[PDB]
This record gives sequence, C-alpha cells and structure tokens, in this order.
Amino acid sequence: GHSYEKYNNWETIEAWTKQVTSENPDLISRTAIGTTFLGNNIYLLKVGKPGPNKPAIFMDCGFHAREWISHAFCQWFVREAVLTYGYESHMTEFLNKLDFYVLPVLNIDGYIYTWTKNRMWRKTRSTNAGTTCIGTDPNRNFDAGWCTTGASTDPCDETYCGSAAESEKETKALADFIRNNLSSIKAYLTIHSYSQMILYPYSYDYKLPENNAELNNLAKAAVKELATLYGTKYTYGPGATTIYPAAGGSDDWAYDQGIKYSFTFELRDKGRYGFILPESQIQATCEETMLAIKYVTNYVLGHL
Ligand SMILES: CC(C)[C@H](NS(=O)(=O)C[C@H](Cc1ccccc1)NC(=O)OCc1ccccc1)P(=O)(O)C[C@H](C(=O)O)c1cccc(CN)c1
Ligand SMILES: [Zn+2]
Repeated sequence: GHSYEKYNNWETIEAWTKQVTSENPDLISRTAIGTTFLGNNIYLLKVGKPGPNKPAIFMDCGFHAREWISHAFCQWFVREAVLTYGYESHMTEFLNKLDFYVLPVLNIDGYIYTWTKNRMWRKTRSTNAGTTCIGTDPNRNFDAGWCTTGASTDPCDETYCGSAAESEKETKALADFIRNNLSSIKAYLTIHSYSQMILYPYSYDYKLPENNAELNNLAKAAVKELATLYGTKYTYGPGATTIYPAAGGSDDWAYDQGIKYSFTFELRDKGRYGFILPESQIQATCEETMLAIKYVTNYVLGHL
C-alpha cells in the first residue's frame, strides 16, 4: 500500500497516480507523456481547478534514481494541494489561477533498479552500443551546452551525457511536453537531493541569466521562508558556482526555452545520511519544501 511518509516502489507510486486522480477528478487529471527505455509509463499529473487558458508551473521529481526524497516530495505536494484546496486561501488561489504539472518520477527505470538491485544507482537503464555499461545521466542529456563540461562521454561513467542531447526516451518525452506547452509554462522546478540548496541558471557556463538579480532575490526569499518552519538552512545561487559547472541540465534548458523562473532544488540533508534520508525525515523535509514551492508559486502568479 501507498504511504506519504514512506518511500514507495514504482508499482505503488503508479497505483497511487491512478487512485489519487480517481479520488480527485475535479483537481487532477493523469496523462502519460511517453514510455521509459524499459516500457514504464511516464505519468504526468495536471493539478488544478480545470479551466481554459490557464498558465502553469512544471515540476518534476526523480531525475536521479537514488534521490528518494525527491520522489517522495512530488507525492506529498499533490496530497497537500488536493486536501487544502478550498480551505487554505493561497493554495485555493493557486489551483484556481494556474495548473501545476507534476511529473512524480522521470527516471522510473533507474528508480526501480534502486529498489531491486542497487540503492545507489543514478542514471537511466538504457543500453549503450559497444559496451556492457548501462545508463545515461538524464541531467546531462538536455540541449544546454550539451556535454561541454561537467559531463562524461563514456557510457560507463555516472555523468555520461548520452549519445546525443535527448537520446533518452525519458528526457525526450519531458522536453517534447515542455516544448508543446511553452505558452503556458511560467516556471520550471526540478527536485533533487541532497545538499539543501536552491540553484538557478546557469550551470553549463559561468555566465549569468538576464534576470539573475530577480532569481537571486527570489531564491533568497524562498530559503528564508523554508527555514521558518524547522530552522533548516539552505544556500543558493547560480548552479555553476554553487555546486560546479555541469552542462546538459534540464533547468538551464528550460530557462533558455524562455521559462524565466527555473530552479533546481536540493533537499535534505547535508550528508549525514545523504541519499539514504530516513523515512522519519520525509514529513518535515516535505513540509518545509512546500513553503518554498508555494512562495515561488505565489511570486510567479503575482508577476504574470
Ligand atoms: C548530492 C547532489 C548535489 C547530486 N550530486 S552527486 O550525486 O554527488 C553527482 C555530482 C556529479 C557532478 C559532476 C560534475 C559537475 C557537477 C556535478 N557531484 C556533485 O554534485 O559533487 C558535489 C557535491 C557532493 C556531495 C555533496 C554536495 C555537493 P545531484 O542532484 O546529482 C547535482 C546535479 C547533477 O549532478 O545533475 C547538479 C549539479 C550542478 C548543477 C545542477 C543544476 N542543473 C545540478
Ligand atoms: Zn540529482
């Protein structure tokens, strides 16, 4: 069975996407935007009060297989949305005025592998010609300074950038969807762990985005807001200087598509447990993260 305070395997998450949609058809619709390399369904949940000509925010989780708290957050977010709609004024206004496209698990094949074989797997599970080595790093697979830095051209490495930009069915599916909905998508949020950061462009180069002052101010406010709940401290900044230059990232790509608010989140913790964050921290992690996501949403809506 599904639990919002435990990590759920894909079979369970999948069943959840069907159930939560069935239980909230006036707030959620489920579509599939493609299949993974191993034929799993890439579900996308459209969360919001249905209406014509609505702007939208896109959020994905589960790019990297071992970052389990990421997957957990997308599920937590959906429940908060549906349970509080009509009662909490902000979320009610959010869902009335816009749609959240929530993609709960992008790299499903990798996620399954972390359950069945290797808890520390990161990449996809696609095969590579000429080698037994498996998988491409999805966050090096986008058309953003593709493979020019912070990436490997070797299929055996954890940062393999792929045979070409969007060589992975999963990243192609995500890019295709966003490209088809550019007119409506006003912000792109991509959830990772760990390190407690909010990153914004650019990561593929040290250059700064045209609106970097605004993004910095937005990130600073979001981290302040996050800290109010449990005191959790995040840092923030351009990806390249805040972690390290890394080309082919989905956040850089989305931004260069014209999506002016594009952020990567790195959730708890700072390395005590790392990727193996205990389920006992799921609730608190998700609750504080909600505050930052809602803050960003409120800002974006107020600046349409
Ligand atoms: C613990 C997290 C910070 C993950 N990092 S990781 O699993 O250790 C692998 C990652 C691989 C890499 C190679 C070359 C250049 C940059 C990054 N290494 C890394 O982040 O090392 C730094 C580090 C290590 C431990 C704790 C904090 C920071 P991530 O979510 O996988 C980081 C993410 C990525 O590597 O795709 C990322 C790095 C730079 C910029 C962005 C924004 N697009 C996103
Ligand atoms: Zn990651």
